[PDB]
Amino acid sequence: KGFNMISIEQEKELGNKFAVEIEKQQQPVNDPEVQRYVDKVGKRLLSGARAVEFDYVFKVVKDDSVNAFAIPGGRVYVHTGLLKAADNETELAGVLAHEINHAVARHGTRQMTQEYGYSLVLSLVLGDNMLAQLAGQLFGKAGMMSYSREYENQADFLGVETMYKAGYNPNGLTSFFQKLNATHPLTSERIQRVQAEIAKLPPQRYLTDETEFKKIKGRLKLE
Ligand SMILES: [Zn+2]
Repeated sequence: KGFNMISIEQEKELGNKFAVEIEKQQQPVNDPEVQRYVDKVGKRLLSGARAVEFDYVFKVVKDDSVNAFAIPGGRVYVHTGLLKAADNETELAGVLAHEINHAVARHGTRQMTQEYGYSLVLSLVLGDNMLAQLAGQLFGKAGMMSYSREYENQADFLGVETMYKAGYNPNGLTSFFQKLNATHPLTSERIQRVQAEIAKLPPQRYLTDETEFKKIKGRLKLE
């Protein structure tokens, strides 16, 4: 169960390599305004996180599927489809806060190390074509990085805290899920755990300025 973990510095390098490989199959958004907006919400959430140990980069990708995913080394990809599906900035932030916390807790590199072993992960770091196999399998359009129940719970727990500290209503993620119904599996357990975490916080009115969100969403539906 225990394993040798690569260093923060080594993971920065792993992320660099994954990023360039993953991006070969993506169509980027090259819209400074959309870029600026996602950067802002991401930066705001990071101010609420427990540890910011990477220079986080938020990349918006042209893809109608509803997804966001962190890769090793603090790089978070956000699909245009997610931005278009979100009803408000709070929903968007809820999804982003969960993914940021997978990065904060180093879940990607932990899961890869438990699955493949330290030697393989270290070899990715050093670049010993294996890196290309893994990019596709973990992070491509049919690719499932899949996190243990424990890591999902951690990302949920931290995401509620992150949202709260950043001044967003922590119900954002579950609200997004409800709207969607009207691989990060939203199980009975996760709903119960998230509701309990939210229940422990002081009741308060969450203030939002949806100006920028509505502008950006508007621009994306034009594409
Ligand atoms: Zn997750």
